[PDB]
This record gives sequence, structure tokens and C-alpha cells, in this order.
Amino acid sequence: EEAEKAADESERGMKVIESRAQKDEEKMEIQEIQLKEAKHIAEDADRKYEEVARKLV
Amino acid sequence: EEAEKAADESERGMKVIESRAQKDEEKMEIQEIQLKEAKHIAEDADRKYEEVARKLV
Amino acid sequence: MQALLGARAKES
Amino acid sequence: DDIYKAAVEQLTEEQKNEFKAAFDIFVLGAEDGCISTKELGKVMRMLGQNPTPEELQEMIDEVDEDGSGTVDFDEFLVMMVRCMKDDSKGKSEEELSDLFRMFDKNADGYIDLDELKIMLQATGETITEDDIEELMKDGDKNNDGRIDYDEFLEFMKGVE
Repeated sequence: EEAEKAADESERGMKVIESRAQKDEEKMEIQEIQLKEAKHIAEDADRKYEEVARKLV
Repeated sequence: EEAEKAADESERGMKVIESRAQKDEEKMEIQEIQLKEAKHIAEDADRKYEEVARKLV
Repeated sequence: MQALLGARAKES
Repeated sequence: DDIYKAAVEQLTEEQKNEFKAAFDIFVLGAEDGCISTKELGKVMRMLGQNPTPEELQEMIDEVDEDGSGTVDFDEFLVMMVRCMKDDSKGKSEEELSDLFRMFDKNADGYIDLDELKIMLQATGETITEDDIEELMKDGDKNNDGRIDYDEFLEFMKGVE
């Protein structure tokens, strides 16, 4: 009974973790894809900065 | 043995996906922090854009 | 490269 | 572009087939049929890695000559294949200066057209006045029809 409770806790755990792992994996990929975009916005933000700053110059 | 093995195998499943959640969690935190900074860089670069755009004016 | 590849680099 | 074609004149194509084999081994890692920024990330952290980010964002934005804007599949492939070193003789300063003498036969540090035209005609191969149009855009960085040497240098530095 305890092993089955453990089967359920290690399996529920695995599923909770798979759910968490998936949430974190999606957040990982979401933040990674969005990081690339945030970096591209930084490149663009720096790019527009340079275009206007260069005009300033 | 089957119940305990279910627990043990699901626990190993969990260890791998927990380690994955941890890797994904660390990576999403890294990517999130990096996103925040890439975005803060972008925001800073956008602030600089505006500082230089108003100074361009 | 070779340090990461091995002996697959022979014609060049 | 042209360089691609010369180097393939070195060796043959069955090679390319087995490359494709190596790549079925690799080609895991296109987000967009391209190997772009996130793909650079993916296939490189495949081992937890990414190129020296100068290389990486370089591929992201810059080496886009065409307006590809991104690391294409082609551009990540470009880095990964330009790996093994084979360029010849990259000719440069002291070369290009002694050359510049007869380039700027003017004896002036400012080439005229037809000295270069003579050199072109006497190289050993093909002078497209398309490419001569290129070279006027390039060589004379001043583009005043007369070239100070370093202009001609960067116009001629680093090539076979």
C-alpha cells in the first residue's frame, strides 16, 4: 500500500514535475525565443539609437 | 516490487524530468534574466534613442 | 575541428 | 559567392552526398527551415555551447549581405563549413603597394583607370566591366576615379 502510494507520489511527482518541467521548458523556450527577440529589439533599439544618434552626430 | 518499481522508475523518470525541470528552470531564469536585460538594454537603448532623438531635435 | 572530429579529415 | 564556385572546382560532389549523411546526423536544429538565431542557440547548446557572440550576432544581423536579415540555414551552414582553413595568399600591403606602383603608375598615390585596366587585361583571366564597375565603387574609396593606396588595399586585401 505504501509502495503504491509511493507509486502514486513518484508518478504524480513525475507528472507534476513533467507539468512543471513543461512549464519551465516552455518558459525556457518562450524566454529563449523572446530573448532572441529582446536581443533583436536591443539590436534594433541600439540600431535606431545609432541611426538617430548618428544623425545627432 | 512492481509498486515500488513503479515508484522507483517513476521516481527516476521524475529525477530526469526534475533535473530537466531544473535545467529548464535554470535556463528559463537565465533566459528571463537575460531577456529582462536584453529588454532593459533595448529599453535603455530606446531611452537613449529618445535621449538622442530629443537631443537630435 | 580535428580535435573535435578525428580521422574523418583526410582528403583535406 | 564566386569563391563558393572555385572551391567546388577543387573537389567533387559525392563528397557532398556523404556530407549530407554527416548532416542527417546533424541537421537536427532548424526552427524555420533556416538555422537562425534560435537555431544557433539550439544546435550549439546541443553541447551547451554558442559561438563567440561576436560571431553569433554577426551571423544574426551583419553577414546578411542580401537582406536575409538573419542567420539563414545557409548562414549557420556558412560558419560551420568555413571552419577548415584553405584560402590562398590573401594578397595585401607590401604586395598591394608594389602593385599600387604600376596601379598608380601616375607615381602619385592615385591610380587612374587604365593602368588597372592593363593589369586586369594581363592577369590571366576574365575582367567583367561589371566587375570593373564593382572595382570603381570599391578601390577608389574616395571613388574620385583616382585611388589612394589603402583604398586599393582594402579593395584588394585578403584574397588569392
